[PDB]
Amino acid sequence: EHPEFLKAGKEPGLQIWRVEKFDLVPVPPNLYGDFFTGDAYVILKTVQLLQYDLHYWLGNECSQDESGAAAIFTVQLDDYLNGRAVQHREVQGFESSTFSGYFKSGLKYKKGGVASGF
Amino acid sequence: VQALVVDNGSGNVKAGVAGDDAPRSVFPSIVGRPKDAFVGDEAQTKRGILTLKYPIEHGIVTNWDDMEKIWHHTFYNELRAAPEEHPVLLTEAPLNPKANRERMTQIMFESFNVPAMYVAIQAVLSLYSSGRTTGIVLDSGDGVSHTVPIYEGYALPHAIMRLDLAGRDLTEYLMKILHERGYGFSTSAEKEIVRDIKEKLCYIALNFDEEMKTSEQSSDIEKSYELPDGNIITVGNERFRCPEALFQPSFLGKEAAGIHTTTFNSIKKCDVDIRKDLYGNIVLSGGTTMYEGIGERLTRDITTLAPSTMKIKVVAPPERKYSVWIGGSILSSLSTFQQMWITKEEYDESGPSIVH
Ligand SMILES: Nc1ncnc2c1ncn2[C@@H]1O[C@H](COP(=O)(O)OP(=O)(O)OP(=O)(O)O)[C@@H](O)[C@H]1O
Ligand SMILES: [Ca+2]
Ligand SMILES: [Ca+2]
Ligand SMILES: [Mg+2]
Repeated sequence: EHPEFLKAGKEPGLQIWRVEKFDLVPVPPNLYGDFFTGDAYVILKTVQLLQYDLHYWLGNECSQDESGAAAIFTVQLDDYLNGRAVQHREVQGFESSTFSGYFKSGLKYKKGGVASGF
Repeated sequence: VQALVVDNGSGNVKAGVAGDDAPRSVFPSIVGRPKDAFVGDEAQTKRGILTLKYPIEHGIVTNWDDMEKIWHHTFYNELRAAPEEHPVLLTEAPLNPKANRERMTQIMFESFNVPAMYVAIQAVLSLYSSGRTTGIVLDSGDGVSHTVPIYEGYALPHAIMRLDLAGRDLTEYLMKILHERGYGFSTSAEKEIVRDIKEKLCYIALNFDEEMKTSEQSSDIEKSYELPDGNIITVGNERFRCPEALFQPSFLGKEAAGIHTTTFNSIKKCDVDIRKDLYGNIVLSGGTTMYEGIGERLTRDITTLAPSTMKIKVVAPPERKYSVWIGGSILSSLSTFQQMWITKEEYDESGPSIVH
């Protein structure tokens, strides 16, 4: 459980969080599709038939605390959804077509990111 | 507020504070008693007057009085942290017996009065530290090796494999084959020297048979090492014959399968629909996976064993020596970790069974 867990998967749509110093922080919706190469993200796609696909996205320059937190948060959100979510690891530049398909404008990357929690 | 992270290794305890990128305390898992006790390095400096025991054998606690001395040493001598004022994350070996988990929980809550604690499987912490929820972890430490398949965050118990062969066997095998050159390392202190020689000079051959031949044709295989007394020792094909035992345990008199075969067998135990994700995510963990050449060699050998349609990827993280500890440090730092730990109040009113 967690404030952002409470919000997760309630309506069809796309929810994107960024790992920020060992926490799961919602990404400003105006930035959806633009991923900081130095950061890691958790993405929940909800479809109404509710089916859940969880993706964790790892930037090429993200730190071990961020990629590790992203993987753990993914497990924990899956558990919160009673394990019904399918988990997907997404590596910068090698993302699944499904993941790229979530973004009308395609995937784009930006230099930098939030600092490591280490 | 700030949790402590303790990885209970057969060879070394790794301890530190949640949020650090590495354990700030690493010491041998040794207890020495006269002819009051001493732990870690202090015990090695007092060999003559102490009897040295290893309370963790092959990853399992077997001497609980000595293990309590190790934990006391961790909190009071290394960390200088009050255990009764910090939550504690402790690691355990894959397939740790129920009774051991319950006993460790009892000792933490009733001898050390920890306010909260959590027990995590070492291999799972390593997979997390690699940024993955699915994969197979090959964790080779000092006293035990395990292959642990993990799917969407959770190990698959029915497919875990234990392999007694690990780093201490390799140190002892190097002690043995060095007699071919005339060296007689046998004492406890000499074994520590040989361990260091192993770590500095050994490597894993891509093809063992070919390496034996190329090494025979010149002296380039030979490399030196300065002993503490100042004399120089030279080591040739022992450099890669020693870790070769990981792949051919017969070198040690053991009938066991090598690490390549064991990983393969562990993947086969999992249903065919998730094997691709394990083959593609073979994650190395622990000090005995630090040999140069291991990923390339393991990739070749598992590719030979596995169906030709599978994509073999062996991942060798540069920090993998402490990835178990790093995984525990990340996990116990998350905003969601508060809800995961067992409190002393919960324990006091439920019992050591609450750990499950
Ligand atoms: N660079 C290296 N090359 C080869 N072996 C190494 C290297 N560094 C450490 N080791 C060996 O790895 C072992 C210690 O690694 P670890 O800390 O993983 O063991 P443990 O985790 O304490 O043992 P277990 O995990 O089996 O209880 C020792 O045998 C040590 O000599
Ligand atoms: Ca970052
Ligand atoms: Ca699931
Ligand atoms: Mg270990």
